[PDB]
Amino acid sequence: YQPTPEDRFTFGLWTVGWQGRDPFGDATRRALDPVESVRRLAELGAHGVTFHDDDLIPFGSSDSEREEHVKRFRQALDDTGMKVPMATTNLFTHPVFKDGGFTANDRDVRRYALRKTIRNIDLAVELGAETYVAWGGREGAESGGAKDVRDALDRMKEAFDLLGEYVTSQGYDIRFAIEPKPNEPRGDILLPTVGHALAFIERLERPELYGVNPEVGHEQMAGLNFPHGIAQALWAGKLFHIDLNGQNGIKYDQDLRFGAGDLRAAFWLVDLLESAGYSGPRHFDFKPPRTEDFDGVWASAAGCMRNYLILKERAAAFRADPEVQEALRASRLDELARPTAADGLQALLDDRSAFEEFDVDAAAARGMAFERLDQLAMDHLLGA
Amino acid sequence: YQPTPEDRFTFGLWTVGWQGRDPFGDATRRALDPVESVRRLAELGAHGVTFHDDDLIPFGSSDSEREEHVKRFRQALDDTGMKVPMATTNLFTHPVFKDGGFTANDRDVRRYALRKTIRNIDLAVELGAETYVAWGGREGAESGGAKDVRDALDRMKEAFDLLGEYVTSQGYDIRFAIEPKPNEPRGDILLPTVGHALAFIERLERPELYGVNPEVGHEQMAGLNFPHGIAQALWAGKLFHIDLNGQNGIKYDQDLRFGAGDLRAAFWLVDLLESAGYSGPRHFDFKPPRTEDFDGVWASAAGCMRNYLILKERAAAFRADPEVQEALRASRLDELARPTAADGLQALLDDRSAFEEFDVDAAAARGMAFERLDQLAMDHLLGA
Amino acid sequence: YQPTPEDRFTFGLWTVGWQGRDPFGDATRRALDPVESVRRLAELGAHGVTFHDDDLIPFGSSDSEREEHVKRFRQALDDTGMKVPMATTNLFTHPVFKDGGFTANDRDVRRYALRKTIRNIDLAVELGAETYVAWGGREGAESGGAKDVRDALDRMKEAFDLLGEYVTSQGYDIRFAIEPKPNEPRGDILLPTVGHALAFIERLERPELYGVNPEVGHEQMAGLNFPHGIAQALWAGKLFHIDLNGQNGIKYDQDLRFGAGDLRAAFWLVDLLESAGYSGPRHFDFKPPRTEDFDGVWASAAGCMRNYLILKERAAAFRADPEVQEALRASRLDELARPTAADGLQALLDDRSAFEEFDVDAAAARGMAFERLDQLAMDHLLGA
Amino acid sequence: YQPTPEDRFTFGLWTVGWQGRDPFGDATRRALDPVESVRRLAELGAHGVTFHDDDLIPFGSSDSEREEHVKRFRQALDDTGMKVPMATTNLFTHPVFKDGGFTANDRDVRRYALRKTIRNIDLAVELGAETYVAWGGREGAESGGAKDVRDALDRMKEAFDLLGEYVTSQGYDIRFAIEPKPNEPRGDILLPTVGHALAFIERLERPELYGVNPEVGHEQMAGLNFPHGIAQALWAGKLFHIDLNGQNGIKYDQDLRFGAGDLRAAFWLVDLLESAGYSGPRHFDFKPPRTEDFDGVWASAAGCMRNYLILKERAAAFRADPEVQEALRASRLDELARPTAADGLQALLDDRSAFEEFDVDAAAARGMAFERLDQLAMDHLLGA
Ligand SMILES: [Mg+2]
Ligand SMILES: [Mg+2]
Ligand SMILES: [Mg+2]
Ligand SMILES: [Mg+2]
Ligand SMILES: [Mg+2]
Ligand SMILES: [Mg+2]
Ligand SMILES: [Mg+2]
Ligand SMILES: [Mg+2]
Repeated sequence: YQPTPEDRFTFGLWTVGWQGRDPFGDATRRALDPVESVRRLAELGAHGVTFHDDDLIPFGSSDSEREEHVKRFRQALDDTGMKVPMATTNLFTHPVFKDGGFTANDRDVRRYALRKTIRNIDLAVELGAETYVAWGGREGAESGGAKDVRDALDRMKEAFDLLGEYVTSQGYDIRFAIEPKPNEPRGDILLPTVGHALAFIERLERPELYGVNPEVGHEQMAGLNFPHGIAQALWAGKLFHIDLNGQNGIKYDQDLRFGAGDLRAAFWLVDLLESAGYSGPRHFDFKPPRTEDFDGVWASAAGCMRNYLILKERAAAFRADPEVQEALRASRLDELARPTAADGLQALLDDRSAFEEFDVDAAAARGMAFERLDQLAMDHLLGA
Repeated sequence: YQPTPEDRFTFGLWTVGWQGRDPFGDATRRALDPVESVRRLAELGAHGVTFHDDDLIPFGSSDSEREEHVKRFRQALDDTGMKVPMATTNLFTHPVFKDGGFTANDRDVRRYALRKTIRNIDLAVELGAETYVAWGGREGAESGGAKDVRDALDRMKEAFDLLGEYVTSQGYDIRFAIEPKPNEPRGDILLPTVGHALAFIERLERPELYGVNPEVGHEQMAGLNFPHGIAQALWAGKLFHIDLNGQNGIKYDQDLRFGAGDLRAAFWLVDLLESAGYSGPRHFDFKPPRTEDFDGVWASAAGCMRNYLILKERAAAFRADPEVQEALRASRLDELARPTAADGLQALLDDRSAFEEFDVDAAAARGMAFERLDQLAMDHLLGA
Repeated sequence: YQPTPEDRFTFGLWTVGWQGRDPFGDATRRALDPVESVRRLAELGAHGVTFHDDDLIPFGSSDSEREEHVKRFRQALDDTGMKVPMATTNLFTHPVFKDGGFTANDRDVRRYALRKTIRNIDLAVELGAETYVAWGGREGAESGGAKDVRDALDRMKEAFDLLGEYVTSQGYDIRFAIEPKPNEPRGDILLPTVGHALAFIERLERPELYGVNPEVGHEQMAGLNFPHGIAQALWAGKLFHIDLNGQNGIKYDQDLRFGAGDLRAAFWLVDLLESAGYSGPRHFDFKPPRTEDFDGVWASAAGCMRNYLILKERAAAFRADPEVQEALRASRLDELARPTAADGLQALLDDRSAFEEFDVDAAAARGMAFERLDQLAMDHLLGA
Repeated sequence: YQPTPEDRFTFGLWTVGWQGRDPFGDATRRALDPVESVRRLAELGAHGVTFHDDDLIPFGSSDSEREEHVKRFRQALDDTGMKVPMATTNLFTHPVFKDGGFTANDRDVRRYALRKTIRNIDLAVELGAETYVAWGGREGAESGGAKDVRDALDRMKEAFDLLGEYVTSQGYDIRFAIEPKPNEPRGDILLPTVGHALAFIERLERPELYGVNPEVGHEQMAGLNFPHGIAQALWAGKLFHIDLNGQNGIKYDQDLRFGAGDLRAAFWLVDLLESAGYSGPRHFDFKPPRTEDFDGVWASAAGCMRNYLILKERAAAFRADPEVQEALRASRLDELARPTAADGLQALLDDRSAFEEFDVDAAAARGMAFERLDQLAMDHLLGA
């Protein structure tokens, strides 16, 4: 189960680089030099890395220091063959963003947030990134009167529209992906789920430039079915990028390694991505637990990729099995794929087999055979 | 705090009529005659009633029996002055719908589901309803392989598109509202939140005909902020109808009377509906607990309206208070309403006050004053 | 992976017999004759069956009808070799129990609840049951003023104390197990978790007669770690019985087949039960989904046992693996088993290696190696 | 609604002193000198302060520095009249505690954890504290194999037993209170709820020395009813201390000011504490949101006390109202307080009115009148 760069596994600098500071504890690990992270991830079989601006260039750095940091980074990429498919902006760590970036109540903060983003879009394009992610982690509220959400949505739309105008005017080939999260660090975060983000995109001036970057653990923080949500994003043509990790239910954002947390959900996610032919990066946004030393960090990162690859093999075996194909027909998955009324409205209304002469009791008595199908799925997942 | 029909409070027949059967217990109350419910609700100050087809006309009724039931209903409406602003279809109780109506795997069930709906749209228009609600309570799955969600979304779109074609072809003045719910009675339900429903509407052929009918308790079953979600629906121009009730957190759908459950959320909801000038019905989808006799049913229904009216008075007092208006300015709610960059992109990029000379430490040191504002809100809610 | 009666798998009559009525839908399956259920479960490899009084003897049955029903049941047990290890009382379905049985506000209902229980304890002993379960599903409240919980706990204690006096006075060899649940069908249920039930037992007059009967899905309805809770019950010597099923997170009680829901939790549960040598029944309290016909019911029941047996094999392989044993030592599980201060308090206080000369930075730098251990656990679960 | 020191409101140094570092952001406020916090809280009407060792004496401080810090603290207490009713140990911030203190897998860490605690018990007694709190925030796991929970419970018991031996041997008048939390910062924390902590205490060698210190938001992080849990702790005689704050549902630990979050739960909590005559401190463990400057910190702290006092007045008015007293009788709260069978077991068995001649249908038809009672409670809460 060995990864190759052709599997398109990517990692954020801030994942393996997380020093282990949590709300109640100090860091347990020294900081990693981004150049060291690039080399070590390349040795494990990764395809590329991602970054927030502030991960790569320390906040407040001089232009000269900024040049030096980018140059050393670019050399490690050249030395390893690693790519940078995605970048993003840190609009959440600095105290100035304590009430948000794009939807801060203070107008001068919103303007600064936009300028900070634009500078990193330029860098992202220079380094080859094809997706620019936005996680509005500070966009929200702890109390009801602090944020008029209609006004905040106007400001969020205004910011994204200005970014679309900028990339169009520069001629950049880059698309945006909004990353939803329901809460943490704000009591409630705006655009809390994949559905809310998808809905918001349709009100932007250039909707074609915007998709979603869903994260396993975030949708599970609302108790939602992550494969279902990904299916709706694919149906809408908006799955531009994805963040893979694990989460044990409705609690703080754990960012466990992929495969941890809800294992069956991970199986059904991989089944869907592979069946739909998703071609983008398989990005891991995870934190190696602070219990670990650096050997544990790399073991956790390796496990992310390993578990994707085991699940890929088991999902493929499931769909290839003639006994499963026959169970899918027994459960009428084939009929769900057929139109309800390709004959048209008037035909349906005149069809007495659809109402006047329909035997509801005979249809009702038919079992769906779903438990047999699901146990075949379980057997395949477990290799039994 | 006495309701009048001008407050536009409405109730479903199935609310005060709930007999108290739950997953673990038999009914505790006899069935109510819909004509009795109309008379009693009119005496309490309600404006109108809503219904599922099967609430009004028993399933399997003959055409003649159907005529008789509608006539007796219409007479109670004439006798009381009660209106019927909304109607809906029962696509969840009968065993035939056990895998869904619009997205059942069996094609003949989907066709029957559509014909059953169309028949009740005709009745709805005859009785004056201006909104037709769809709650796809059986649309979903307990297991991953049972439902290909992309195919199910194609079938859901196909059904709603056919309904839009029908109402257009008949010339009816009626709009559709989708009611989201995350789970129960299915393990996961399709279009689980307001955001997912809003996103789905934008892919229909005639999006103008479709909005949402959110329910307090349903969004709270995903741990989401209901006023925030309603703000996004209003921003999108899609809040066609609303279902008011109470819910204590993430658990089974309790359908408590409005004001019960999360009281502060109820305050912020009423503040928003009144400030935005929402003009539709204030519909209660609640269940009087099965501990109650019929006196308790009417006391619970009365409490729904009473609590809306107390919260309305307190929210109005909050917004009218000069001390609150001054706190809103101190927290820069006025600046959140102003454009970030009405001067345009090029101006922003050339503005050195927005980045090069912005003092982040001075902006960061400014308190938001949100706790003082929220305690003023609390004081107003509690009458202190 | 074929079950034998020596695996001690048991099923409640009400599980495979569930007709599929849920809050929003009618039954989808005909009722099963308990004699048919006993025969079919015996053919699948089950060891025994359990029952509520009202599952076996219809409520209101005459004494003569009661005799006939017990006789036919006993004959199926004799014909199949099936045992009845556990029984329980239905104190939740009938409307009289709408505010509880043992803690109903009405004193005459509490007295009836006790008499109904006592009658079935006699029957339970006659049929050989060694554990009597109590699930107080109606003991609780939807509102704060309806139930003084201190008074309700006095009444709960009074009821259980009287039952202990009864079984002692009759000389019966039977022990009680309390089954906790946090909510549903009441808004909040008394003794909501394993911890609360354990705490309550220590205040009874004869604590030795009482243990717990935890259920996978119930503890997961509070977001709690079920293996952890079972570990505390075993530590207390109180795990008298267990209910196995599956649950997808914090929502209504799904009662999925065992292995469904949180698969990793199921693995860690089986690892614990087998390592601790739990010797009681492996009882499944599950509902075959209402989508299923009777073939699906038996397929779901079979899957319960199958999944226990696959997980048993994988957990045994995990603990037998020398590479895992070495990882357990690397993570110092061996040191967690050793006393902290068997040398005593005075020794510890005089030990300068424990404080004055302890190198906190050297201890802090040691990795715990937990991610490597967990990936070995994952590899074993998946057969990789 | 002005607080006095006789209302026994207390605050932890770490509450108003929280600098605003969260998982995703830097501090927004400078550190507060504990002497300044004591003076400012005394001016607001507080009765006292609490502390972790590391809040008062910086970790690694020399003995001489330790003396100086305690002396300056003691002078502010003398100058203000503030008391120190409770103290606790920080066994969670330093990296050495990354796998726990009392239940760390490393034996030398467990020994250090005990020595660190003992040193602060001595200081606590010197400063007058009557309760010593333990929050085992690092006691737990992110993965199943990392912690054998039976062994960890043996180590937890061993630690608490040694602390009881120490305080007995020194002759100290101090009692212990365990503070439960279900998760955060560990994926699952041992003794996750009030019930689990109560159960664990009964296995200690000197149970009389140990109670609980429940926290509003922690029990609500498991979706549990906090007043119910407090009622069970009072019933057990174990409510030694309480932590008051607010929490919006099942998510990260928000530590909002008291009254925020679930307002009705706060009303029912205050009703219970006052009715039961709880005489200990009303301690606030809350965090002023990081959006706030120092004026906002003190406004948030003031709001904690204000909201307790408003709720106290409304709960007293509720219980004093003759119309409520009559509703309580109508709902048979008086009968819930009466014994079920003070006549004894034999009497109950011979009483044909309890079973043979009991009219279940007549009892079942009686309404409980709970909705009328609850609306009277709502009316009183809102001042209507
Ligand atoms: Mg995350
Ligand atoms: Mg992410
Ligand atoms: Mg509902
Ligand atoms: Mg509704
Ligand atoms: Mg259950
Ligand atoms: Mg059970
Ligand atoms: Mg807390
Ligand atoms: Mg606390």
